[PDB]
Amino acid sequence: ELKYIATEASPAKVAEIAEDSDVYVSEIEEAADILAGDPEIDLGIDVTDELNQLE
Amino acid sequence: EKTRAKNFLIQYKSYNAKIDRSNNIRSKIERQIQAIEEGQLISQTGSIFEGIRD
Repeated sequence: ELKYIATEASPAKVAEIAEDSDVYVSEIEEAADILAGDPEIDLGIDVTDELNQLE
Repeated sequence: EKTRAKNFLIQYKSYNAKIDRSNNIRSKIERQIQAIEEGQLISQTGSIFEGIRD
């Protein structure tokens, strides 16, 4: 049985499946930040001073 | 929070242009209805003057 555990807790496979998860994690989180990319448009198209009179 | 304050002001006047955009589109279509009202009676006037001629 130690052989059968060591077949499938193989450190050759533990390290594979751990590395794969990390790449997908940074792929998804950065794909959330470009999903919030529009602040760069909002801060750009509106620069309106005039309301300092309104202030 | 004068940053956010002027931002509300920015978003505030963001609507006003859009209201004006609507009003002018409304006025433009009212005028173009009238041209079909007036135009449509002119057309029929032309046909009875054609009946007079013949």
